[PDB]
Amino acid sequence: YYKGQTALHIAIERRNMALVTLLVENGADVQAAAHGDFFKKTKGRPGFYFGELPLSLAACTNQLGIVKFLLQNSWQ
Amino acid sequence: YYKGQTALHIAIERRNMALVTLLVENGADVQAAAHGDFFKKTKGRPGFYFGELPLSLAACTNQLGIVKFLLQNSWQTADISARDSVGNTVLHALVEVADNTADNTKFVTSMYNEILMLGAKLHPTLKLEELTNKKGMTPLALAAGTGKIGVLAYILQREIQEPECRHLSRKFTEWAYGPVHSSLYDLSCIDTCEKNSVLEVIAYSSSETPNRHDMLLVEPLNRLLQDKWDRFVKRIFYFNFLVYCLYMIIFTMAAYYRPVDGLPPFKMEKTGDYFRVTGEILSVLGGVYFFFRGIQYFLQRRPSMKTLFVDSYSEMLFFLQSLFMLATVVLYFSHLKEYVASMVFSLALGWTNMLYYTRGFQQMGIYAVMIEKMILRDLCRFMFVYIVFLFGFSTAVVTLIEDSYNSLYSTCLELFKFTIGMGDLEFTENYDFKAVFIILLLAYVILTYILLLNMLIALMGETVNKIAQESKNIWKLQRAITILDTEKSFLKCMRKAFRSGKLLQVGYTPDGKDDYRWCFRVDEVNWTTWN
Ligand SMILES: CCCCCCCC/C=C/CCCCCCCC(=O)O[C@@H](COC(=O)CCCCCCCCCCCCCCC)COP(=O)([O-])OCC[N+](C)(C)C
Ligand SMILES: CCCCCCCC/C=C/CCCCCCCC(=O)O[C@@H](COC(=O)CCCCCCCCCCCCCCC)COP(=O)([O-])OCC[N+](C)(C)C
Ligand SMILES: CCCCCCCC/C=C\CCCCCCCC(=O)O[C@@H](COC(=O)CCCCCCCCCCCCCCC)COP(=O)([O-])OCC[N+](C)(C)C
Ligand SMILES: CCCCCCCC/C=C\CCCCCCCC(=O)O[C@@H](COC(=O)CCCCCCCCCCCCCCC)COP(=O)([O-])OCC[N+](C)(C)C
Ligand SMILES: CCCCCCCC/C=C\CCCCCCCC(=O)O[C@@H](COC(=O)CCCCCCCCCCCCCCC)COP(=O)([O-])OCC[N+](C)(C)C
Ligand SMILES: CCCCCCCC/C=C\CCCCCCCC(=O)O[C@@H](COC(=O)CCCCCCCCCCCCCCC)COP(=O)([O-])OCC[N+](C)(C)C
Ligand SMILES: CCCCCCCC/C=C\CCCCCCCC(=O)O[C@@H](COC(=O)CCCCCCCCCCCCCCC)COP(=O)([O-])OCC[N+](C)(C)C
Ligand SMILES: CCCCCCCC/C=C\CCCCCCCC(=O)O[C@@H](COC(=O)CCCCCCCCCCCCCCC)COP(=O)([O-])OCC[N+](C)(C)C
Ligand SMILES: C[C@@H]1CC[C@@]2(OC1)O[C@H]1C[C@H]3[C@@H]4CC=C5C[C@@H](OCCC(CO)CO)CC[C@]5(C)[C@H]4CC[C@]3(C)[C@H]1[C@@H]2C
Ligand SMILES: COc1cccc(NC(=O)/C=C/c2ccc(Cl)cc2)c1
Repeated sequence: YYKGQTALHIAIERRNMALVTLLVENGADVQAAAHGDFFKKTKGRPGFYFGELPLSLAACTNQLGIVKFLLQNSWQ
Repeated sequence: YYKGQTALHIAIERRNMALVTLLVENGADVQAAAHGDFFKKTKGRPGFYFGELPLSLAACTNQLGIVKFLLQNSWQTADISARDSVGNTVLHALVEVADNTADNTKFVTSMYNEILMLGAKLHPTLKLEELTNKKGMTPLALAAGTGKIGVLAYILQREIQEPECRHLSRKFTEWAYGPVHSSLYDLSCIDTCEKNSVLEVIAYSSSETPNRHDMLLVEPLNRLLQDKWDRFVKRIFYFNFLVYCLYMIIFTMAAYYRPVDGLPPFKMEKTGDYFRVTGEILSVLGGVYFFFRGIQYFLQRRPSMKTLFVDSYSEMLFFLQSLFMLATVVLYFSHLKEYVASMVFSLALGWTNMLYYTRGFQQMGIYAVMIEKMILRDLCRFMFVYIVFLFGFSTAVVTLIEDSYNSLYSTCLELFKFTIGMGDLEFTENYDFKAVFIILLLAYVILTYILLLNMLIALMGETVNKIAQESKNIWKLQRAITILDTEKSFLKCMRKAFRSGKLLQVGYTPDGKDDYRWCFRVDEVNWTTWN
C-alpha cells in the first residue's frame, strides 16, 4: 500500500527541507522506488502518482529549492 | 401588537449596548418573549421576526459584541437553548431571517458559526443543532425546508479549526498527501434522520420553497445521490423500467387482440383467450398499483393545486392512466363497449409515461424536463391563442357557408389542417362571397401558420436557452426522488444495505469519548493550497 516508502519521502511532502538534508547526509538513498499501491496511478483509487522517485516528488510538489538541492548535494 | 416587548429589546435595535448593560444589571430579564403580532412571522404584514428572545435579536441584528455580552454578563446570562413559542432557538430563528442574499448569507453563516462555539465553550455537552422547534424541525432541516441555500451550504461544509471546537465541524479532512487531500462529510440527519432528513426535506417539499433544484448541488448531496444511484438504485430502476415495459407490452397486446364480436364481459373459449385475459388481468393490476401508488403520493405530499403540473406532472399521468384502467373495468363488467375509449387513453398515457424512466439518464431526462416545461409554458400559451383564432375564423367561415362543411366542427377541423400542412383553400364552394372566404382564410393562415407556429419555434428557442440549466437541476431532483422513493420502498424493514458512508472515527467527544460518525468520503485536489 505504501510499499517502498522512506522517511525522505515524508519530508518532501511535509514541507521539510531541513530534514531532507538531514536524511540524505546520514545516507538516506535518493533513488528509492515508492512502488506501492497508493503511489501508482490513481485510476479512481485515492492516490497520488508523482514518479516513484524522490526527485520526482519534489518536482511535482513545487519546491524547486528542494529539487536543486537533490542534485548538487555532496553526499549523493 | 408589541405584546411582550421590553426596553431591553429597544436598546439592541437602537444600536445601544451602553444601555443593554444598563438594563440587565438593574434586573431586566433576558428571557423575555416578544410574543406580539409585530414580532411574529411577516406573512405579508409589516413585521420583523427574530426569535422572540433578546439574544435572538442581537444575533439577527449583527452585533456579535452584544451577543457575547448577553452570555457571560455576571448579573444574568441568557439560556443558550432557550426557545420561543414557535419552538425556534436562536439558530432556528437565525435561519428564518436568512434570505439568500450574499450580504445576508455571509452574515448568518458568520453569526451561526459563533453561537455554536460559544455554546460549546459554555456547554461542551449540550447539542444545539439537534434541537427541534414546535413543528419538529432542526436548524438544518429548517434551512432545507425553507430554501436557505447558503446556510445549508455552510452547515454541511462546516470545517472548523480550533482545539475544542472540531466536534461541531462536519467536513473533516482525514488525510492529505501533497496536492491531494481526502475530505470527509458527515451524514448525520442527512440521509437517515429519524425526522426530516435533508434529502427528504429538499425532495418532499413544495416548489414554493425556493431553490429546491439548487440545494442538491450543494456538496455532499450530489455526490451522495450518485453514490446511491451507482450502488443500488440504478439496477432497481432499470428493473422497474423493464417491468413497466413488459407491462405495456402486455397491456398493448391484450388491447390489440380485444374481442370485437359481442358485448363485454367476453368468454374464454379458445386458448388465446385464456392467455389474453391473463394480460387483461395483469393490465388491471398495474392500474391498481399506479392507482394506490398515486393516492399514496397525493396524500403524503398534500398537493398545492397549482404545484400539480410543475412538480408532479408525471405522477398526475400515471394516476390518470390508472383511472382510465379502472373505468375500463367498471365498463367491462357494466357490459358497455366504452371500456375501449378508456383503455386507449391508458395505452397512450402508458407508453408516453416511458418518459418517466428517462430520469435514469441524464441527457434524455433533461430532454423530458424540457418537454414538460414547453407543454406548460410555451404550448399552453400557444394553444390558447391558436384556439381563439381557430374558433374566431371558423365561426366567421361557417357563418359565410350556405348549403357539407356547414358545421363548426368540420370548419374548425378543416382550418386545423392548415396548421398541419393539409389545408385546402377550396374546401368549400358553398358560399356567396369568394373574396370574403379567401381573405379570411389567408388571414387565418398568415396569423396562425406563418406567424404563430413560427413564433412558437422562436419562443421555444428562447425557452431552451433559459431552462437549459434549470432542467438539469430539475432532472437531478427527479432522480433524487427516485433514489428516496426507492430506498424506502425496497428495504422498508432492514435499511442497512444502502448505508452511504461508513463508521469513521473523526475525533472525540469534548468530554473525551470517541467521535464515531457515518461519513461520506470525497477525494479532491488543489494546486494553490500548497500548505
Ligand atoms: C412479449 C413479452 C410480454 C410477456 C409474454 C407474452 C407473450 C405473447 C403471447 C402470449 C400468448 C399467445 C397465445 C398463443 C395461443 C393462441 C394463438 C392465437 O390464436 O393467437 C391469435 C390471438 O392471440 C391472442 O389473442 C393471444 C393474447 C395475447 C396477449 C398478450 C399476452 C398476455 C400475457 C399473458 C400470457 C402469458 C405470458 C406470461 C409471462 C410473461 C393471433 O391473432 P389472430 O389469429 O389473427 O386472432 C384474431 C386477431 N384479432 C383479434 C386482432 C382480430
Ligand atoms: C430495459 C427494458 C427495455 C429495453 C431498453 C429500451 C431503452 C434503453 C435502455 C434502458 C435501460 C437500461 C440501459 C442501461 C445501459 C445504458 C443505456 C444507454 O445507452 O445509455 C445512453 C443513452 O441513453 C439511453 O439509452 C437511455 C434511453 C432510455 C430511457 C428510457 C426512456 C423511455 C423508454 C421507452 C423504451 C421502449 C420500451 C418498450 C420496448 C421494450 C447514455 O444515457 P445518457 O442520456 O447519457 O445518461 C447517462 C447514462 N448513464 C445513466 C448510464 C450513466
Ligand atoms: C430503429 C428503431 C426500430 C424500429 C423497427 C423495429 C422492428 C419493427 C419493424 C419491423 C419488423 C417487424 C416484424 C413483424 C412483421 C409482421 C408480422 C407478420 O408478418 O406476421 C406475424 C403476425 O402474427 C403474429 O405475430 C402472431 C400473433 C400472436 C402473437 C403476437 C405477439 C407477437 C410477439 C410478441 C410481441 C412483443 C414484442 C417482442 C417481444 C417482447 C406472423 O403471422 P403469420 O405467420 O403470417 O400467420 C399467423 C396467423 N395470424 C397472422 C392470423 C396470427
Ligand atoms: C404467469 C403470470 C405472470 C406473468 C408475468 C408477470 C410479469 C408481468 C409484467 C408486468 C406487470 C407486472 C405486475 C403489475 C405492475 C405494473 C407495473 C409497475 O407498476 O411497475 C413498477 C415497477 O416496480 C415494481 O415493483 C413492479 C412489480 C415488481 C414485480 C415484478 C412483476 C410481477 C408481479 C405481478 C404478479 C404476476 C402474477 C399474475 C398477476 C395477475 C413501476 O415503477 P414505479 O417505481 O412504481 O414508478 C412508476 C410509477 N410512479 C412514478 C407513479 C411511482
Ligand atoms: C377552453 C378555451 C381555452 C383555450 C384552450 C384550453 C386548452 C389549454 C390551453 C390553454 C389555456 C390557458 C392556459 C395558459 C396559461 C399561461 C401558461 C402558464 O402560466 O404556464 C405556467 C406553467 O403551467 C402551469 O402551471 C399549468 C399549465 C396548465 C394549465 C392550463 C391549461 C389547462 C387548464 C385551463 C383551462 C382550459 C382547459 C380546457 C377546458 C377547461 C408557467 O408558464 P410561463 O409563465 O409561460 O413560464 C415562463 C416562466 N416565467 C414566468 C418565470 C417567465
Ligand atoms: C378547441 C376547438 C374550438 C373551440 C371549441 C369549444 C367551443 C364549443 C363549440 C360549440 C358550443 C358548445 C356545444 C353546445 C351544444 C351544441 C351546439 C354546437 O355545437 O353548436 C351550435 C351552433 O353554435 C354556434 O354556432 C356557436 C357556438 C359556439 C359559441 C360558444 C362559445 C364557445 C367558447 C369556447 C370556444 C373557444 C374560445 C377560444 C379559446 C379561448 C349547433 O351547431 P351544430 O350542431 O354544428 O349545427 C349543425 C346543424 N345540422 C344538424 C343541420 C348539421
Ligand atoms: C392587421 C389588421 C387587419 C384588419 C383586418 C380587417 C379585415 C378586412 C379585410 C377586407 C375587407 C374588404 C374586402 C372584402 C369586402 C367584402 C366582400 C366584397 O365586397 O367582395 C367584393 C369582391 O371584391 C373582390 O373580388 C376584390 C377584392 C378586394 C379586396 C382584396 C384586398 C383586401 C385585403 C388586403 C389585405 C391587407 C390587410 C391589411 C394589412 C396590410 C364583392 O363581393 P363578391 O361576390 O366577392 O364579388 C365578386 C367576386 N367573386 C366572383 C370572386 C366572388
Ligand atoms: C396581419 C393580418 C393578417 C392578414 C390580413 C389580410 C389577409 C388578406 C390576404 C390577401 C388578400 C389579397 C388576395 C385576394 C383576396 C381575395 C379577393 C378576391 O376576390 O380575389 C379574387 C382574385 O382576383 C384577382 O384579380 C387576382 C389577384 C389576387 C391574387 C391571389 C392572392 C394570392 C394568395 C396570397 C396573397 C397574400 C396577400 C396578403 C398580404 C397581407 C378571387 O376571386 P376570383 O373569382 O378567383 O377572381 C379572379 C379569377 N380569375 C383571374 C380566374 C378571373
Ligand atoms: C378518469 C377518466 C375520465 C374520462 C373517462 O374515463 C375515466 O370517464 C369515463 C366515464 C365514461 C362514461 C360513463 C357512463 C356512460 C353512460 C353510457 O350510457 C349507456 C348506458 C346503458 C347501460 O346502462 C343504457 O342504460 C354511455 C357511455 C358513458 C357516457 C361513458 C362514456 C365514456 C366515459 C366518459 C369514460 C372516459 C374515458
Ligand atoms: C416525465 O413524463 C413526461 C414528460 C413530458 C411529457 C409527458 N407526457 C405527456 O405530456 C402526455 C400527454 C398526453 C396527452 C393526451 C393523451 Cl391521450 C396521452 C398523453 C410525460
